[PDB]
Amino acid sequence: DVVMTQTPLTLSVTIGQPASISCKSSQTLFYSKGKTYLNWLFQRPGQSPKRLIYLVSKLDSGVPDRFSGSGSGTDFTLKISRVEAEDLGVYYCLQSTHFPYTFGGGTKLEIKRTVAAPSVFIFPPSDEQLKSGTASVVCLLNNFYPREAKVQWKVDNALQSGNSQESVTEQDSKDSTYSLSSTLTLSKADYEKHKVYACEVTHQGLSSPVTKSFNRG
Amino acid sequence: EVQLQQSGPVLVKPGASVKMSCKASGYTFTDYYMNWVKQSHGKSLEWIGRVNPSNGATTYNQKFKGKATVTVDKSLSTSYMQLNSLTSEDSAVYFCARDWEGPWFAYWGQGTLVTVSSASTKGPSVFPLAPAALGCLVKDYFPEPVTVSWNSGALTSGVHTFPAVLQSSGLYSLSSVVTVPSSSLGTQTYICNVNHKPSNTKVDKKVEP
Amino acid sequence: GAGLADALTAPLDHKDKGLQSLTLDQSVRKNEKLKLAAQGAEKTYGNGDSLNTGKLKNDKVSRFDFIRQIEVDGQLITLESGEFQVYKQSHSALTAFQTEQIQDSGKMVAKRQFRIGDIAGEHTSFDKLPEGGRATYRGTAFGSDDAGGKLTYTIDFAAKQGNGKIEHLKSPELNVDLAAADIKPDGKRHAVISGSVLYNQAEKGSYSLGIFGGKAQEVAGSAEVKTVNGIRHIGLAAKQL
Repeated sequence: DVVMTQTPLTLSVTIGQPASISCKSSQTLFYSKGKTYLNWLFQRPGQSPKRLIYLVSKLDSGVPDRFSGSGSGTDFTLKISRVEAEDLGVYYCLQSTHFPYTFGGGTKLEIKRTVAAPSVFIFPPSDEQLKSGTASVVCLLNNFYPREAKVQWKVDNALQSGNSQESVTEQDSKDSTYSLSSTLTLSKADYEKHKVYACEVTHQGLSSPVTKSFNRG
Repeated sequence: EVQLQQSGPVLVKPGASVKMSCKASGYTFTDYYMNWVKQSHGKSLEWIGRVNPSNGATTYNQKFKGKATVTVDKSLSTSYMQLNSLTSEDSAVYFCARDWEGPWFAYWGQGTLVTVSSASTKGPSVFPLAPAALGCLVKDYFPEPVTVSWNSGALTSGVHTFPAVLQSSGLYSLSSVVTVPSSSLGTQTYICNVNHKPSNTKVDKKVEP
Repeated sequence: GAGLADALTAPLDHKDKGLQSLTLDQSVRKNEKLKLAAQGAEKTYGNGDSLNTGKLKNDKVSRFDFIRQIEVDGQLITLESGEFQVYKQSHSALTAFQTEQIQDSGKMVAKRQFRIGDIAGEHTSFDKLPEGGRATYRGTAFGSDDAGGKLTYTIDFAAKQGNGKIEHLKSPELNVDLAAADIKPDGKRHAVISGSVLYNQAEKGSYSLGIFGGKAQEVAGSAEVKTVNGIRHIGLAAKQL
């Protein structure tokens, strides 16, 4: 099968800068005179891919002219003249000259921006959940950059370990930030044993760690 | 307006089979080839095969020979793909996509999420995250996915619905949050609309102080 | 062979010889259906549907039987019949109708009329034309009962102007000159030319041509020639070497 070698795997670019993605095939994608079936696709997280470029260099309708495709034979290039915030996502090359059709491994375009500290919020378990016998305590870190962040849970000032899980959003298409949720899970029994619930957040945009906390009740 | 409407998410057991559908509207179905594509979580796309809807002729990626069968029903403007002898490696999103070789627009379906597991389907519990930030905790469901909207879709700005995490129980959980003006907490109503189609669980949860 | 049944049965395929598809807009009015038949096959089209020209032969007129119909309360009513003609180039194609029968104002009556349907293809952008040079196009001019006309056309891309000539149509008055005219952008900034036709230096109607192909390889369009028996329509298509 035709192997499509797509580079770089990740492209980190500041808004306004140009960007270039390369696709090399293991054999020529020339089909016949003037017909070389190389497509470029784009996919946002949790959504379907869309086509941006077909036949090496032809722009699909509904695609900004900042995008361009070039190349021939085994060597192809997608260029973005000036990256905008909404361009983040994964780009794929796709050859259709030879069966089986084959795809590059993808390039994830990430936006570089200035540091942004998280806004931190803590949520106690609801009474409804408590009746059920379990307590979920949630810590939200909202709209921060870069993605790296440390969340530390403390119960009655004791540091917790192995009873929390985190989730992080994909980079936002307008403001280029991330958000993060950390969930501490306790039995109802353990939750009622303790009084002070706190999450402590460390992040490059904070001059010192921030703690949000509540007292059960 | 053209749409490729795929069937809903499904849970299927290892060793069984699954058949999924792509219904095309807004154009003459038999005029364009239809492709099927696999995307394992976090992986690249993989082409499965292509069908000529006018006569049912098919071409396959040999990697899916004996795994995937693509068919059509012209009278229903629909293509189907069946996967057999399921394993956990078949858990993925599958897409239908119209012929993408030429200048004619390259439409995609919205995907079907297939989960291969012996675990039973379970709908979520939905708990409020009371306020500014507020949200809903969508806890203890299987399989993925769930959908969350706010105020039946009126409220979109500032919403973050987090990727689900698999808990040690084998059930998924996620939160959806929104930031709003603290002044509107007395007046404006905030409802999170949760849908888990595999269990037919629909919950509208009012979130208040 | 002529690939007429193929065209009526097969999906579009870009790997077929271009032009691979033509959108039927003028050829099938809203509220109507067009049924084409040839070589034991048939297909019914609505407004906006694609015709599979990729299966047809280039530089020739392909001919189908046609019926124009409307659906009235569940029943199909035939309004017109005749021959549907398709002329295919590599970046452009056009259709035409030779009516032979119309409704008898539940019966049909003989009536002959020739009209151009759709002219379409890979339109050349006015803003992406060659900056200079002179292109010569050679091809076909066809009208009622006559696909033997020869079209010659020349474009000067520096002056952005073109002119040409129709020859060898059996009706001598149709062998008009296509007078010098400017290339202009249309609504979608497609490169188009519209001008008069002349016979013995006398004005005798008009012509319009689109430019097609990324390198302005082709022209396609139509002419209207004024005669004492009415306006006569002529399909036009030509290509560079």
